[PDB]
Amino acid sequence: IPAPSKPVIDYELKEITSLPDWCQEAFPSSETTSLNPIQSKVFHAAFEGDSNMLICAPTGSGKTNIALLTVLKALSH
Amino acid sequence: SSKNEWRKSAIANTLLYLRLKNIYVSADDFVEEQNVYVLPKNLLKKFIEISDVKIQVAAFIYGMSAKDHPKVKEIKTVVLVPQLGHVGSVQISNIPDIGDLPDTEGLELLGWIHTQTEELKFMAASEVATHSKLFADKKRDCIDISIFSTPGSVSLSAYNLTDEGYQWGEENKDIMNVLSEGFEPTFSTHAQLLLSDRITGNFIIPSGNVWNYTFMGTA
Amino acid sequence: IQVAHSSRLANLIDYKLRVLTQDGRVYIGQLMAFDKHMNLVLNECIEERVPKIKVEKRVLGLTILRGEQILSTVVEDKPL
Amino acid sequence: LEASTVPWGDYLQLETPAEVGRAIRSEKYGKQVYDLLKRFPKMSVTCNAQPITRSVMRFNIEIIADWIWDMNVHGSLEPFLLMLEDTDGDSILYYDVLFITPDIVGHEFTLSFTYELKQHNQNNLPPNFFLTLISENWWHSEFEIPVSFNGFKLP
Amino acid sequence: SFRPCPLSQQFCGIKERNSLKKLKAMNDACYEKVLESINEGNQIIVFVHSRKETSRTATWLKNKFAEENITHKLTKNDAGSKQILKTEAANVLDPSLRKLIESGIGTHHAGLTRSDRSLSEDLFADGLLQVLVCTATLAWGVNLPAHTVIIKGTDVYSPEKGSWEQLSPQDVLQMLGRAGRPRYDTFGEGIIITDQSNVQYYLSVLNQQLPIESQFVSKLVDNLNAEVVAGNIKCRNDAVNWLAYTYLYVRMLASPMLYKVPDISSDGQLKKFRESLVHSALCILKEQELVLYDAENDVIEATDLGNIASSFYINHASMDVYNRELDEHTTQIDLFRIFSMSEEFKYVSVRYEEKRELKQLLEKAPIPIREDIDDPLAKVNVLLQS
Amino acid sequence: KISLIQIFRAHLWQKIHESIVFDICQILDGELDVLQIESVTKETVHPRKSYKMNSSAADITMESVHEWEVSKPSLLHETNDSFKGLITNKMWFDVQLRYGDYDSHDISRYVRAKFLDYTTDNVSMYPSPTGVMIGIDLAYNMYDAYGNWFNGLKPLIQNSMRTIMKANPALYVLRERIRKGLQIYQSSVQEPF
RNA sequence: CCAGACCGUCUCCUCAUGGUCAAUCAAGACUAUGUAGGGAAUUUUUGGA
Repeated sequence: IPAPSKPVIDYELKEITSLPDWCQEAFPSSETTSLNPIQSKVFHAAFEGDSNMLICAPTGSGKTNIALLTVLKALSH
Repeated sequence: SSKNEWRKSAIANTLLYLRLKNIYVSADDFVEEQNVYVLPKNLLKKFIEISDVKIQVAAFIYGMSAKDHPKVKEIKTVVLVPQLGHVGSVQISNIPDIGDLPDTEGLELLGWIHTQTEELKFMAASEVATHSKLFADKKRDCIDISIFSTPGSVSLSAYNLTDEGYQWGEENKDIMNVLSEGFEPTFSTHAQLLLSDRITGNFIIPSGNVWNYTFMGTA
Repeated sequence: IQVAHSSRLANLIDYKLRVLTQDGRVYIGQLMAFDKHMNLVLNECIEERVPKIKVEKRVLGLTILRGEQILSTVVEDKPL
Repeated sequence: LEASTVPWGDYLQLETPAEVGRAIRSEKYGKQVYDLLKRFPKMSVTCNAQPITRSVMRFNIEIIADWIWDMNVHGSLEPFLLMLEDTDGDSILYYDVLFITPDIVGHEFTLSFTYELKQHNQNNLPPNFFLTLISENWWHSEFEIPVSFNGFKLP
Repeated sequence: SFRPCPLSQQFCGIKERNSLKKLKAMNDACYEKVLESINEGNQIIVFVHSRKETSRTATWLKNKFAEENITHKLTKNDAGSKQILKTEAANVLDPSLRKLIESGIGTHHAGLTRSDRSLSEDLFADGLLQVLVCTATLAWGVNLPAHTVIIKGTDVYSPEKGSWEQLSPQDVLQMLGRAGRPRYDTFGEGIIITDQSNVQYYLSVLNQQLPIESQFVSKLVDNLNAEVVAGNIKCRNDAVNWLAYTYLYVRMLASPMLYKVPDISSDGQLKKFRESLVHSALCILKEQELVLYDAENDVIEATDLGNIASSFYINHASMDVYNRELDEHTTQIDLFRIFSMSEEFKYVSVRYEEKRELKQLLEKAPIPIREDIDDPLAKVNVLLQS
Repeated sequence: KISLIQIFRAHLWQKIHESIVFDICQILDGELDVLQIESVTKETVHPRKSYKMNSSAADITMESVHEWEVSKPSLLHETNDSFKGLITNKMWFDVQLRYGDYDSHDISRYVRAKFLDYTTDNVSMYPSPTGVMIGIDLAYNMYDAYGNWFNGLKPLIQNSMRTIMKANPALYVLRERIRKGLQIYQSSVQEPF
């Protein structure tokens, strides 16, 4: 079976400099300086709404990062 | 097979509570003329539990005469002692010095108790000799409780001893199978023993808490 | 610079240590011995001067240092 | 210690450090051993029972603690699980976990409790129950004593 | 499609039936795959069913490549590499797996030393190990991806059933997850060596079709007991309410007929089914003296046993076992047996490579054994003693 | 020679010997207390001990509960014994295999000889001086035992021998092998099932 | 799993405390106890910046 399809781009790859002052050390080794395809939709959501959330995503694709973001958001209050 | 024999015995030892579901004795005629012993169902059970299927385990037993009948002997205190046991025989220490402890307001030396696996109507050479050694010039009229034990039921064979046995014991300690033969049934007069649940009793043990010196040969 | 999470003076014995004195002359040397006053016997003493800008050098001693005028001992690089 | 074939409590009993050293087959470290033996739990326990009425039975326990404390080895406190059990050691009558703190170790510390009896037991009563203090951490502490019932006639 | 390294799925599809030929065929296939890979500079993982299988597989691999070409796996000149190998070969690598390591096609499994296992893990990470034969530990635990991932076989043995089941979708997916490295490489090679008949089933699974179906039926009772202990289920209504929030309820709502449900018309929002479930729970619990319960009156309260269970996270079955097997006259020998019987050791089993050691033990064991070497309980007891 | 090799492949002789020993031990276990037996110790012998025909040693040593009053050296089959000769706490046994052959196929005599020798010879590391030499003849399937005896032992031994020859699995294996070599068979039924 | 907040999870040096050794006619190295002290004002850690 061939390699699965590459994702359709209807979004902005969210960068690290868009964050506040303290959150800029969430990505200390900012290699890309732009989040992966998955987090670009989840980033705003993570920041905006204090609601119950669910990420059905591939294995090894920014789960940790997402968690970190969530933690940061929590700490913000 | 020094390694197989012990392990198996140990394994068996789980099924020792089962040997007091059925308990019976050849009911001797009850006679007030001589002193009669009243043993309890718990102490005996405990003893059985402690004991081995093959090897002879044997403690001292103590108590005193109650005020209902001075002729009746109530076994209150079992006294478990230092001992090295074999199959059909056992090496035992001196008469216990137990004045120091409380609840011993003149508890008299009633005698001793032991296990075995051969249904006799008399005391064997390894037993009689031991008895003699224990009570040579100390107490002539003390009794013995030989408990026959086998899977299913135990049996309480109580015995007494005359003045002739002591002498024999004194002369004929180690070996002596022909002299035993000569002695034979005489003299082991069937003393009077009862088993009750209307009284109960307790255990004295050594300070080390290691009464059985089977594998502690040096100590 | 490599130096681990070391606990005490006993666990850091036989290491190349920078040593600093009261007036401001910087040293380097392998710490041989211990004492009550930290009279630390240096294996090879290269003393350095800074005038009252830039650091100089010397090489006279392989010394028994005295405790009174020492400020604080810094590790440079492990041996072997 | 393992190889000498001796009851453990004997060592505890021994008083002099020299003596201790002698008894270990090693004159060196004897003092250390002695120091650590006083740093092992040792309870000079006593207990006087007494009947309140026919059914209920009070038990005045006197629990002394002879050992010397150490925050490293012992820890925060010393839990000692008290079991009142029958003459045989067949069934438990009453139990309680007690915490020996650093403040207790040495004082004449009393402990009181009550126990209702069975019917048969009430009718005809035993020679003595067994009160048993055992350490949840320390090995071979397991101090057990005879709670006397000699001529204890109920009202 | 949003994955960093896209997963190239692949099936072998074995036609053979008899196990002696079939196995051989599988091995051949694996070899072929490996050959295809290693020529491209591909670091590769080969999953298997069992622990004992792995070593044998490795051995087989070693005997196959040496005939054709030893050179392609050890290609480098090895002045420093050799030294490195020497350093990290003969330190504490006990299981006769050191040879495999030396060869350069090693293995990691539950039953390899903590140090040894760590070394194995890092002998890939440092950048040396070509082939890696593996049990299903690595997929569950460790993040370390490895370009090519082959899954050898379908039939895993689960002590749950006591029978050789197919590879469960949830595990397979996990296994597939580790593949081409998201950081370094571009894409991933995912292969399943399997029986052709079950491929049709596997394909669907691979497409992520079989959903998260609830297995709360087994773990319900214990949970309920715990809740009771905590002190908020006072009636069956309360229990039902509690269950409402759980995923099982949701699952039932979605598709009831398979999960023991009678009908949708009478129940509606499982206002009977839930009750029934509760009742079922509370009979068994009652029997194990874990909670108090009456059928008509309906009043709940937590017992001491229940509390104990809650505290120590003891399974209900285990608790039940404890209840009967512990007795007034139970002795030192029996305690060990009882412990062994604990249901948390139902998945434990004696093995052949364990056996010599066991034999050695059970002669000189202090606490005796009523059971014997072939029984797992006995083994457990001896382990405890050790 | 070839035939013999075929028969006795996979260390057959040794296996047989050990099997016999095991059987004996089992028998002893089954009746320990009846013969006043404390422990029946299996010697951890050198693999060779069975096919050493120069030396010997004990296989199954034996320990008394109390004391055994053993008889004079004598044959396994004998009604007339007296247990008032010598005493011991420790006894032993020796299972001796030998491939008999027409001249030297008398087993009893052989047993008598070897017992007489290996007692007196210093190299045979027997623990005690009183024991028995049970001698099996593989090549004729004849046992006989020679040595000392305590009351109730001899009959038991005889019984064991009777059972052993019927049952012992290594001996049965040997027999089977022999049959194969020869292509003797037992009839069963001639027509095909 | 089980003890934890009313509570000192952990010490660099000298002396004493008792047990040892290595020893010469009355003196040193080692485990351990904190029950001792550390402005013995000057040879150091409590004042020549």
